[PDB]
Amino acid sequence: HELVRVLTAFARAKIVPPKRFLALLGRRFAVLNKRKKLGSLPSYRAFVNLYKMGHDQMNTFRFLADCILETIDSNIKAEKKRLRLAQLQSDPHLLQNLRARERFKRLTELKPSMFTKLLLVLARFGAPH
Amino acid sequence: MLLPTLERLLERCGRPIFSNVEDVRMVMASLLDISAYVDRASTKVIAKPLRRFCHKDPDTVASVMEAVPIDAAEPTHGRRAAMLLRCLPKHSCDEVIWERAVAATLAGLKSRKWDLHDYRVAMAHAGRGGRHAPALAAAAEEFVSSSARTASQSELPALLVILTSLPELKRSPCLQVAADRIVQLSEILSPAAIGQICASVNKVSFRHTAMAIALQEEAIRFAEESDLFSAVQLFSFICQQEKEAISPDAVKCLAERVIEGKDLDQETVSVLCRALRSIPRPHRPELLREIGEMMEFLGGEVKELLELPVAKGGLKGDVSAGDIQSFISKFLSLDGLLPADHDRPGTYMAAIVACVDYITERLEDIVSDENPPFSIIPHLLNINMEETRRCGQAIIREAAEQGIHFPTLQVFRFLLALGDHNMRDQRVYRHLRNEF
Amino acid sequence: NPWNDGDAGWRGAATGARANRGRGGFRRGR
Repeated sequence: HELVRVLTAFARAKIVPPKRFLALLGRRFAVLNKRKKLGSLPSYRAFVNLYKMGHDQMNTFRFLADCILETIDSNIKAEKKRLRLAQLQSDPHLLQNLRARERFKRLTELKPSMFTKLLLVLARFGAPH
Repeated sequence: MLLPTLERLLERCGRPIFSNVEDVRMVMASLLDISAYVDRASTKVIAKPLRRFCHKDPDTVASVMEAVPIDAAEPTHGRRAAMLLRCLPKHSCDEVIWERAVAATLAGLKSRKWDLHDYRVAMAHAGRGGRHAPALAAAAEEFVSSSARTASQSELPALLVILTSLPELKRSPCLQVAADRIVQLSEILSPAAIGQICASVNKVSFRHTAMAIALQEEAIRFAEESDLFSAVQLFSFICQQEKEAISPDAVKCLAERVIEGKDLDQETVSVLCRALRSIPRPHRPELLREIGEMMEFLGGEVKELLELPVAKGGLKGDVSAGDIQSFISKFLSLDGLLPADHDRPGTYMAAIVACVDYITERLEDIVSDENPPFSIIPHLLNINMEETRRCGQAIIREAAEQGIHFPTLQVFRFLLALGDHNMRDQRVYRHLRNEF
Repeated sequence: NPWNDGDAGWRGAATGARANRGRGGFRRGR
């Protein structure tokens, strides 16, 4: 998270460090993620920062997308296992929209617009569907 | 009578005591002028500080050269043209001074008035960069030729060190001429110089069968007279030769000589590993005993180096991934030499356990490098030992832990290894499935 | 496509399918 804050500070400064520096930062992200898992929202912030400062290396984008997706699927699996354990022991339109938005924000830790723009960026970079 | 005072000043000038640029310039100019009137014993005494200064301040070297021009009409000037080439840094030196030194060296070679030792000291460092004037070697192709038929046993290394200075010299027929002259003096041996000859000629892959037969003919003499460095260089050059030239009985004496070398640099260990790897297959069945006995103490030496601290030449704090990967890869390819059913020489598997536990104690940082030694994974897995496959499993698991993206061919090869050795880890399974 | 990152992959691999789509005679030999 300190490295994420460093990248955000550099993005605010509108100054682009060398490419090898950002590659080293991404490799440190990869190494340090085991001891302390990186959140989905900081991963999104780092993804936006790295994309804005012209970091061509696709490996960091792959790693950040993996970090987002692992958290999303872990949360989904957690809710599904809670439901399975429970079953083993055993305007309305506006309200439904609000409940769906709350559920999506709880699962993905991100607003739907930012998730969709992440998907659009991945599509532009040629990732598989 | 100025030798003690000048040597004391040379020792003292290494530290940054003089705080003036002009003082430094004048001291460098005086040293360059006075290096022409000292013996070879004090040569390094001039070279070591100047080189450091040349490493510290390569820019002032241009002004020093302007103050002290090079003249090829005096023998004493040879050291002047020999030290500076060593003094100038290999990669952090400007182009102008290098080109000027190249022109001065070409003029000195055209003069032919200098001393052969001066030619050695000059060219052995002029061949470090070789960035400009590609005709040098071609011009050198004549400089050696005039001395091709006159170099004695103690003068052949002088010409050969020059002959191996440039890549453009890898196709020089003067190497063949030197081989013919070695044939002329085949029986006449110099144990201190034959090692230098072998160390010079190993760079070029050229093979002259008759000369190698001549060198291995008198291995009885080389059992005592030849030193350890000469022994290892001669053994490498001999095994590198063709199958017809290699004498199976003669190469045994060199191997017996190299036994019990005690303190050996890791570079010569790698050289011995390559030497064992470069033995023709038909000769291996008759020399399994030699490979095994070399194996026995090679394992002990590499284990000692792994335990030895980096300061004394070990790998306790080793960080060069590209170096450890090559060292261990050569070590395990040396294991690949032996037959699968053949029982491994004793106390070698102890060195294997030392290698694997050392490579497992540092796992995150090794993979953290820009080019992690993923290519060492097959080398580990080609060995029929539980520990090797376990270490490969651990390496692939760590790689999964970082979630490093893999090329599809590497994914397929890792899956093939997974199927081949029937590993039962799950995190590796999930990551490999995702990557595929 | 940037996601390829200079990796031809299976389309540029050595597989038998890719090696079976040319008629050179294999005379010179790799």
